[PDB]
Amino acid sequence: DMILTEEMQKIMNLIQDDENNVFVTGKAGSGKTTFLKYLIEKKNCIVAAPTGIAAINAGGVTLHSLFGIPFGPITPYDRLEFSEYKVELLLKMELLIIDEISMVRPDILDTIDRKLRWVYESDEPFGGVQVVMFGDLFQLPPVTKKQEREILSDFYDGFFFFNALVFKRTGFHIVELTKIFRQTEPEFINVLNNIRNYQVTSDELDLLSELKDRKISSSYDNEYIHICTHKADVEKINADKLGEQEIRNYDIVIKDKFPESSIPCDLHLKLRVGARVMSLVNDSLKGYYNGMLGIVTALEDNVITVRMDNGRTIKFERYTWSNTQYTLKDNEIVKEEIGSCTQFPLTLAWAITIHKSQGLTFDKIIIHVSHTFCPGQLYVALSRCRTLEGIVSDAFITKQMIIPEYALIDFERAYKSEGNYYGKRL
Repeated sequence: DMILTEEMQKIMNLIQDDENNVFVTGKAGSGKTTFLKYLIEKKNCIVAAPTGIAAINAGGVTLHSLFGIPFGPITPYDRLEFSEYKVELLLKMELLIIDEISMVRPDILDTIDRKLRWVYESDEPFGGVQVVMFGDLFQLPPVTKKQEREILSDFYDGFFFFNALVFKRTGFHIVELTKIFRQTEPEFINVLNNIRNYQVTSDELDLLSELKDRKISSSYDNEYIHICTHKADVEKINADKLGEQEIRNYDIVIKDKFPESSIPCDLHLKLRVGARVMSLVNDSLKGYYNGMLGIVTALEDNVITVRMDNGRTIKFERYTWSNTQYTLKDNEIVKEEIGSCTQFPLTLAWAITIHKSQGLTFDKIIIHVSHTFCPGQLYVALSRCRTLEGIVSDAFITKQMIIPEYALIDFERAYKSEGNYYGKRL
């Protein structure tokens, strides 16, 4: 029963009308995780997400398992091929909540609309199911694959969630959660907005021209976290610094149904005294959050002792994640656990990918710059830090790296100034 901000209350008010679809967007620290739970507990809801890990963290299921969607691009001209229990479950679903919506390739939402119209024997978008989407508009979608682009270009204007064709027959309200439950600094807020919008003056450019720090960016013993685009580089950094001397291994325990690809922790956690680690979950009692950094001080049978950068020492214990699915009983939808996995909620953290650090921020970051940066990617990397002064790069910033994702700037400018709604008005 959190006290809601005005924005949170606005979203609850909009959803009270069952005909309103809503997109909730917010940056790291905007309260989305807790408010999503609040909204779920405050209709028959099913929570779903585009990937196994995201479904596990949202307490829900994957879109592909929920709606029996084959993987790969599907066009509107592709004919679609459900159990008795599933049809009945979907018919009872009054509210579909999709977490990490920016990572949902638009054809997936159209397939879902088509599936729900079939199940409901309805011409209404999504069969009339109310849809609420949680995400971050400037969290970039998975890079478009060759087999996706040629197939989908004939039907889609772009490769962002809101390009789904269903939003020409229906639409959604948009509310941005703008309160950050973390110290922020106004100049940095304004610098990041100007870079995000590619509206820069010498103010932003002079700062970008001086980001390179050969010393800090080549150090791995300074409590900076190295932010990289590719998992291959992160794996190599963490493995290098881990080394092979006095390593201890902690194996995951997986019970019953839990696809390996949905596991949000390490299968084989390998550590040593002095290893840099990050906590993976929020624990108010123990005093750590998802993204907090520290240094291993002791490795025992069931306890990993870590001195966090703030100077607190935490005795980490094994954590258990739950894999759930939805069923009925009697005409109500209930969640039931179908598996779990048990592991210390820690992973090596000399480096981390832009992707695995979605929704996190750090006091000090080293951005590994590359000439393959996609549009808007530099903005995302910068947004991983909490202040201007905590950021260094390993190489000079170029003009092409500031190029933004104009489709996203465009989407935001439109809804901010044309009524906080996208798509077809009811």
